[PDB]
Amino acid sequence: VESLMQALPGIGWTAALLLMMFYIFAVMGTELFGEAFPQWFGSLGASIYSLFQIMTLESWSMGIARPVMEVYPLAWIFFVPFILISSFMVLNLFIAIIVSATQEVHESEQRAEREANNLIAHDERQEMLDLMRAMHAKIVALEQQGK
Amino acid sequence: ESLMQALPGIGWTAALLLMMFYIFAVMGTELFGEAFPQWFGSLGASIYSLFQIMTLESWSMGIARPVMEVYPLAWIFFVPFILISSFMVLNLFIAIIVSATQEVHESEQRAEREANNLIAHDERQEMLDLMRAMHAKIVALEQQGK
Amino acid sequence: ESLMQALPGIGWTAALLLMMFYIFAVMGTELFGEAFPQWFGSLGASIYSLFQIMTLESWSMGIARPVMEVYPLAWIFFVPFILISSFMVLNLFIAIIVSATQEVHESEQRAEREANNLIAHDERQEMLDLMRAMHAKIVALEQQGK
Amino acid sequence: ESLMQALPGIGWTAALLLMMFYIFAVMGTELFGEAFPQWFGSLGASIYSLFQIMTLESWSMGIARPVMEVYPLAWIFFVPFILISSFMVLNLFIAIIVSATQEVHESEQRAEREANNLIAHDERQEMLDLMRAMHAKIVALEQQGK
Ligand code: NA
Ligand code: NA
Repeated sequence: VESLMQALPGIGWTAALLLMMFYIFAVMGTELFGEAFPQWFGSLGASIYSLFQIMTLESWSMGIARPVMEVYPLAWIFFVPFILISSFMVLNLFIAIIVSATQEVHESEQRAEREANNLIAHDERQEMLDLMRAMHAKIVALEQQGK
Repeated sequence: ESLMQALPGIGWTAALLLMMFYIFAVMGTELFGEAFPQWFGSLGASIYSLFQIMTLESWSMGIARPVMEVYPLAWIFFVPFILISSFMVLNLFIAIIVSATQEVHESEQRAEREANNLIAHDERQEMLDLMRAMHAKIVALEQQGK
Repeated sequence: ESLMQALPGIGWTAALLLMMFYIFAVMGTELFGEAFPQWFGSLGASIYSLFQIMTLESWSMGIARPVMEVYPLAWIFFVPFILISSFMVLNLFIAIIVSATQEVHESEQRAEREANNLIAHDERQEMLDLMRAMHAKIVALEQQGK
Repeated sequence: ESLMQALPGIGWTAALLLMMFYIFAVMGTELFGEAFPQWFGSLGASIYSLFQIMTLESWSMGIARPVMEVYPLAWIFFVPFILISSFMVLNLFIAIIVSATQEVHESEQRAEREANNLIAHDERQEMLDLMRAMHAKIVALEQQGK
């Protein structure tokens, strides 16, 4: 039902641009490293997969990053921004759903507080107006004693 | 001027959708074109076999299955492609659905807020007339008193 | 801060627009460069012939039509390119149109809600003064009575 | 959770920004690398000379000028790159500026609407008390009369 259904196009934009990050960092990983590391970055497919392993922490004790870091000492300029942008995108997938849910609640409490105020007003006026008519009657009955 | 508001988002989905065919074709050419020159041998052939997969013209002469049966792990590419590229086309229709119903909700938002302002304006006007009529009869009550 | 609100969306359209020239140039080079080295032979030449197509400098010397005649099915590329890349440039102007009129609607939204709050505050103040004046005359009625 | 709203848009700008370096590097390698292997000869070298151009470390040892000065028409690439990639970084700061001031406007939106509801509640309550006191003195004015 359309409160999460609204937020889906933004979810896709993040998901789409996330896959774009693997593609360009794989094309770029193949250039920079594949020469010296054919096993990991020698092909475009191998690059996609070693990047995917880096993100899923399956290179945490066998650590694909660290051997390449030791050979090229400046290669964090690629392994750091990749890990940052591709983690920040996956975060924006969960954030977008968190926002979508709490955005809906805020918008429902927005009415139930504005209808309460309209109700209290409609009833406070109705109380006053009845109190009026009753007084207008007793005034007429005061002006009949006078005739 | 309620649908025209939603068009830039439509384009972002449409643009990123074509980006998916491009990268999955470049990637399809690498992974498979060696063993399947007919289907993935060129970048153009890859773009077209991917397009055939999406339009279900590979459902009995299914391009996916033979490649699946040579490389057993190739669903890691045919599955995410079919998912992302279907989810984008879905977001094209969703964006128009939202744009339409978003407008209706925003029109019912006034017609309910003007009704409330009207009922208030009229409930006060009813009270205020009933006041003046009372104030007159009170003055007429203080004139017998003189 | 009303057109400043809309700039990130402007960039997304502008960014994805340049992405369209890139992928259609990489595709244009594949499909055609073999038979048309002058126009699509390099990635740069492809970018530029696509740019000429959009700016109507191939109206009478018409880069599209010779390639259309050689490959009869090549509209499947020249049509979607011209569509998406025109629709993106349209979304650049639409986004500014929306940004401007969105601001006006949001300013008229207050000046109508303050008018209503004003009329209420003054209609109550009129009633309430009319009350006190009556309450006084009634007390003066009840002093005749003592 | 007010800056937390705005992060997905921040990423879209950041993501599309890196997309600009990628395509302009692939394109820079084509156009120039033949004549400038040191700067644009590889995809990595292109990405880095573009990054140097943006960070103004090419401002007395300016990579752009020599290439401008071999290919006279090469501003058609160095200008749009510098524009789009500066406009994206601007949209990173704009998005945070909007996110902050958007929150303040939405908090002042209540504190002004609760003040109005309060003043109404209290202006009615003042009127209503002044009513009851006046209904009482009228009853006492009709007991005089019995
Ligand atoms: Na590419
Ligand atoms: Na390339």
